Amino acid sequence: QNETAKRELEEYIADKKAEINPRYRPHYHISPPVGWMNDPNGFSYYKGKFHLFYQFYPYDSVWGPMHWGHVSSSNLIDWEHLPTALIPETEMCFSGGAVVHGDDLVLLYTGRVTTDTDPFYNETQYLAFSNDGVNFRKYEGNPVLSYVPDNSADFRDPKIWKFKDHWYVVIGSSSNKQGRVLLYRSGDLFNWEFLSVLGESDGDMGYMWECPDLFELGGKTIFLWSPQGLEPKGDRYKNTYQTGYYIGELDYETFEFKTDKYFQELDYGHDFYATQTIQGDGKTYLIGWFNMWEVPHLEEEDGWAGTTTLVRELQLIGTRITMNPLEGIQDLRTDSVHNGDLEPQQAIEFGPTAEIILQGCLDQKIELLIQGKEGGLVTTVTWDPEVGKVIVNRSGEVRQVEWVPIGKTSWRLFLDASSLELFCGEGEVVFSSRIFSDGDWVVKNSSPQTLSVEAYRLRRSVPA
Repeated sequence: QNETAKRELEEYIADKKAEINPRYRPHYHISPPVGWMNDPNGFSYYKGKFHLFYQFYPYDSVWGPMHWGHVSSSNLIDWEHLPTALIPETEMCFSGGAVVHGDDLVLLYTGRVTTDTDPFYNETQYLAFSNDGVNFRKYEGNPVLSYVPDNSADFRDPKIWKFKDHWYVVIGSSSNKQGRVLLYRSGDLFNWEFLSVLGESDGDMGYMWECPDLFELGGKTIFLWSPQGLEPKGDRYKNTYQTGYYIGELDYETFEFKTDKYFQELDYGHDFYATQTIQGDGKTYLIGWFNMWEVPHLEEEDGWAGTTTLVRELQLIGTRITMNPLEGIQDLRTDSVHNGDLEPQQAIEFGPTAEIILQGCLDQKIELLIQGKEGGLVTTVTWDPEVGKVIVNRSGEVRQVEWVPIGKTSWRLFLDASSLELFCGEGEVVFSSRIFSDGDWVVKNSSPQTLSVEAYRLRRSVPA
């Protein structure tokens, strides 16, 4: 590591931390200590802890030369900051994955370097190793993988896993303005063999395919990724860019991903993009970036931007990937704020944090009005039985979807200082949206019916 570049960053973070306006800072979602966060990177389990990295620009609350930020956790709820894992050099440290080989946590990340020809950048895959979970050194002969079909300038966001005697990687690319995902494998992490174009836009699925992922869930192969360039279609794909999946089967002999190419959005909210997953103890865990490209970030003027989502557990129920908060998120609960009937026009007061489990009759409208104790911007969460939709209206911008309950008809709602996560039913319908208002959360029953409501305040689990 360049010790001057390192120490200069450590003390820049240390100094700048007191200038961060705390008003929108999350209590129990990972935020950068200062400046800008996007895509989570290198989700991994190493010497008894979960590690997560993230696309990080230290010096401003907007995007810039890409670093990898770094946190760890014992329980996927409480997270502590570590020193910055990767600093840009000739290459910007773009998104990537992590695996444990032996004594080492290995990072596989995209290096973007500048050029003088129309693209003006090229992307190749770089390696870095740590033996202590803290210090990361780049491989002397980076990049290890440069070959991309049709010499596409786009070649990024590797996700690496081990299956038998090979490491496999899926990587995002484009060709002729059509998004695609590439599959490679290696016996040794340094030498990579191109296997196949695992998928490609037939014209309707966008021009670039970011943050790909591939894993087994409910006996099927999931292909999960963040396509760019879908057009809004009725209620769907209204965010700048999308995150969603195909269901199929990866054949490890032909390297074909057999699928009907039926696309589903994972999260129906305003501010969900770019995921990581990890598997252990028979569970599959997912986390995403809790923000969106090319839209206002109300926290930006406060000297920082972006959080992670809660970690979700995944299941495949019929054709739907369900998301639920961790089995032990209940440990965040401090004060019991409400239990039992919440009459029409009755409200509950929290601090900056809330967990609300509510039930109503689905034959009648359900509506919560969420706003700061000192007033300001409103978010409404609505069940409209006339159209059979859950509707999240964030300061006038609507996200909505048809809801057919799998089983449970209750909702579980998490508020943080500037965020909302609504888990409908058994997790088949989830909305993640950044929300901003003036002061501690007040939630009012706008329904024409009494609701049953179990509500808590939640303690902090992440740094300030």
